[PDB]
Amino acid sequence: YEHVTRDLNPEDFWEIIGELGDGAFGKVYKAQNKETSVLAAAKVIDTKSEEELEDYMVEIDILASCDHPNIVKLLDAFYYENNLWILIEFCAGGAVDAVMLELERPLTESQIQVVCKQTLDALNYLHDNKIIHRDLKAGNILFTLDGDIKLADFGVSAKNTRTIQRRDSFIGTPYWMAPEVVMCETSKDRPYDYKADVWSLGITLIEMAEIEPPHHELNPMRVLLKIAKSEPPTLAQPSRWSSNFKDFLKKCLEKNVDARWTTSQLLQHPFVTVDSNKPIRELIAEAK
Amino acid sequence: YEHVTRDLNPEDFWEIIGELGDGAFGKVYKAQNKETSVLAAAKVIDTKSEEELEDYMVEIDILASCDHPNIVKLLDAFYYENNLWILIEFCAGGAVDAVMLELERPLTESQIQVVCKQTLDALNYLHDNKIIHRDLKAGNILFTLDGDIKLADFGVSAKNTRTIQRRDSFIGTPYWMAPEVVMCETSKDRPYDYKADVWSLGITLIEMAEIEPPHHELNPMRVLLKIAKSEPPTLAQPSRWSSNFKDFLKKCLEKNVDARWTTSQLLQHPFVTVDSNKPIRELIAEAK
Repeated sequence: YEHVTRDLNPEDFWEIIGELGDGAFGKVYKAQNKETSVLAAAKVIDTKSEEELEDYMVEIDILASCDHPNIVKLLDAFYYENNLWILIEFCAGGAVDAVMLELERPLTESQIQVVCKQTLDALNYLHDNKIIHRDLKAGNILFTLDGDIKLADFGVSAKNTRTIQRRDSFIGTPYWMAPEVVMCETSKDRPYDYKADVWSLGITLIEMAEIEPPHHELNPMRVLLKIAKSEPPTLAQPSRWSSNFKDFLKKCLEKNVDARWTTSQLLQHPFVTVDSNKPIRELIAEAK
Repeated sequence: YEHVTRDLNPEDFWEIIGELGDGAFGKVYKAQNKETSVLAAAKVIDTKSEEELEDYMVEIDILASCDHPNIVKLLDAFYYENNLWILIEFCAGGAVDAVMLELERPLTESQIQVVCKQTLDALNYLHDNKIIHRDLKAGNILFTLDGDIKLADFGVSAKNTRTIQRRDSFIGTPYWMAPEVVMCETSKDRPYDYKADVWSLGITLIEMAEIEPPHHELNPMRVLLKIAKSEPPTLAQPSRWSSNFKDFLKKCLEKNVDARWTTSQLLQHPFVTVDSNKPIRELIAEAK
């Protein structure tokens, strides 16, 4: 494909220094460029066949095509001896949840603020560019040396740019076109589907506030049913948090998908109006 | 792919007897099976490259996978010397508009009734099976020898079955899932997009009533803007048509996509409750 390297052993470019995580597709490794010494996250995915490469080409296309300071960048990809190697830029600090475990406590509200503004910038770009992350959560928000954050894992992301350019395409006079099609109000242009991510951002905020996400204590089999049954979740010890925090959540954690705010609307909120990552530079310095 | 034949000359199977239409992708031919003598519509599409075959694999997949009496069936497909051959079952009568031109008049209301019930059965199957035709119109509704109708041209159709099975797929406990995702109320499950076809059915009905579709007289450049500006179109000489005809249209030709009826709802309408195609067997007998 456009971004995958047929015929070259990637351990002739990149040396494994250790293991990092263990995402259930395969193993993931601390990698280092043999020439430049740039560090990278190496996903080695086993693939039975070559028809299986199509399964991963959306993560690859998303990463290769994204250009934002708060979204991980694709460095390099290889198909060699029935593995796909994906080499993603290496965020030195660790995953936001991996830190809460190391420190045995949740983020403070100012640390939540920085992640939430930085993570929201990410999402807004994605949504302006017709990508839905679809697996947002603390563990796929990553921390740089500099105390910034980069959003990662696009394994189950959706990218509607090719099906919009497919749908839009027509020839001849279109007397039969619906008025909604005519006014570019198909579901691909409309925000409805993209708003899954906003709800998640909500849960990720509570996750970061309380270490673990709502319903963490239930039988896993009951979690889905609980999300249906129950009103949107809230902070457990509400008195700990500001009224901006609590208001922000109400705009993310809203079941009437229409009522729920877009990212564009959300950037205008008083909770996310911050411009200094000191809070983080501190958290990450204490985890070193 | 699953349904295309690499390496065999299709004129060793199928003989060209004449030309039929001339769809702006290529030429289309009266074909006849050299062995069985079954007639077929042969689409010969020129293709510069092989990456271009992916462009047509949705028409092919739609036809191969559909099994309904009122949707044309795929007989055979071939890639040979930079052409795709698509061989579709041959509806002997002609296209519904091609008949109105031959006879120089529109269909009567009873002839419109049969097409509308038959065509609606088609659509309902499609929508139950997550396909949107997206180019419904008189000219892609075809007539058999027996005075039935089969719906054709899936060139710009959409099939959401693979992206629903892609989206639905998840692993681990999903604490972060939106409630709409959880209740299977993504845009792929919801009827909104599929309802483009219902509006079109509306215009196809007026087309069949008046020979040519609303706004046929305007500069083609103004048609889209007119569809936006204007209330939904109506029958020109309303006194000609029954109140069922007129009511049916109001349920198809409705700009508030929500208000507009599904096919499922529409099958329950008194306009479509017919069970004899005599009206058609007559129309097609007069065009022979």
